[PDB]
Amino acid sequence: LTGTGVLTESNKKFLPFQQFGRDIADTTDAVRDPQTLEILDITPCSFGGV
Amino acid sequence: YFKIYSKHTPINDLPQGFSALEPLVDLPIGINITRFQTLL
Repeated sequence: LTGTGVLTESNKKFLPFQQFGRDIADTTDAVRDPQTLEILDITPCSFGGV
Repeated sequence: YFKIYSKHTPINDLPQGFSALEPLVDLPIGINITRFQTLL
């Protein structure tokens, strides 16, 4: 899963079998570290029209 | 290919109300199952 974002460790209640989660757009919202039980939210890096 | 999903739950005839089953097992063993039996 290649991407870019602010990786924030997060309170999202993943069940033990759940490896990652999705937003309404079907984009990835959060992942589990493949070396740790920690769940990381993937917020998009800040954006805005100038 | 093969799966198990399950839940263990309290009761007071299979009841009304609602429940949700987590996976436990997921196997590419490719068994052509068409029949089964239970062990006590």
